[PDB]
Amino acid sequence: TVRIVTMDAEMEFNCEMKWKGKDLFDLVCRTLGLRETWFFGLQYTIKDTVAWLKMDKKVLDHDVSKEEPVTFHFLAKFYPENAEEELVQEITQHLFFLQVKKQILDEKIYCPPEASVLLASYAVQAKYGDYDPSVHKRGFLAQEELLPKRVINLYQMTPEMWEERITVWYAEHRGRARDEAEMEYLKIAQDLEMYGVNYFAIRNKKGTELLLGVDALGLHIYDPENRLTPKISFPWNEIRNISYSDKEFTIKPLDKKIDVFKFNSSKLRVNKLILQLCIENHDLFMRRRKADSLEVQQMKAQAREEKARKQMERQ
Amino acid sequence: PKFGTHHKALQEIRNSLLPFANE
Repeated sequence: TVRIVTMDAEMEFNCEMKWKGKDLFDLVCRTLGLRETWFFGLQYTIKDTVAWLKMDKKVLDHDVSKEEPVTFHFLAKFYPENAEEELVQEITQHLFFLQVKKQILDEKIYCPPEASVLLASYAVQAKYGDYDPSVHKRGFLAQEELLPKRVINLYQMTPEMWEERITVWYAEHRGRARDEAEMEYLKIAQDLEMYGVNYFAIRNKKGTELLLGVDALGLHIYDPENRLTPKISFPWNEIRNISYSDKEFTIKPLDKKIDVFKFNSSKLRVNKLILQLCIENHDLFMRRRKADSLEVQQMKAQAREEKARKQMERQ
Repeated sequence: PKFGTHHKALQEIRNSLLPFANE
């Protein structure tokens, strides 16, 4: 018995014994009606280690616990550069909105205080629809989790004062349907420095502890105390080659004036994950810079028909 | 630019919060 946890739902599947990661993943995506499968994965945690279900491996053969309800979390593994230009289906847009809002509220990704207020105002518009002073009276947001605790702890303001500031901006969002408000939330969130960045502990050749960030834009090297501003960045289209051999990675820039960057990473399983994230992020970087495939063109036409079908019922 | 068309609102929010900073 396999339990699948999405950002807003829990499903149970009667998984076959001789089934591989691909079979379970495809079933989940079909059940959800999700066609942009390339962004997503099935994640699990064992003995303090985050891992993804391998598509070419048997589900039961994985290092996951042999607990009665074998559980995976369906989550986005890859992120678009501009969600407003790339995410086609409403289901995909909504799952990204939920996941990213959770990363902001639980402080997985940093957010300046002013952005947390503006983001909360779009989350309120998405959840409640248009602000209406007859309905949304003072105290209507008292039970909502609106801001990261880090932000609340930086100011001498009451919950009512935070609600008032959020409500001012919520009132400015009149006219945004749920999908429009959730997409405006993603448009703000996707410009945060930590958005979509996968961090890994590495060392340079002199032993200096650093972090590698793998993201939709390229590769980035950080001092461990500052995950916001890379010391050096290598955009995907500026990398000539990435080599890996015996725990050592080498990033070779296309620009000869930029030095080759070598670093080490201690865990083989993590190194395989770093390489997988490099290959697929580089592939997605190239794909979004070329004209839509016929499959994407048709997916957009179908999403347009679905949006117009739902709009006819409301009007 | 960072935060696209929301710079004006972000700066106004920054100004509204400033008097209450813990420091």
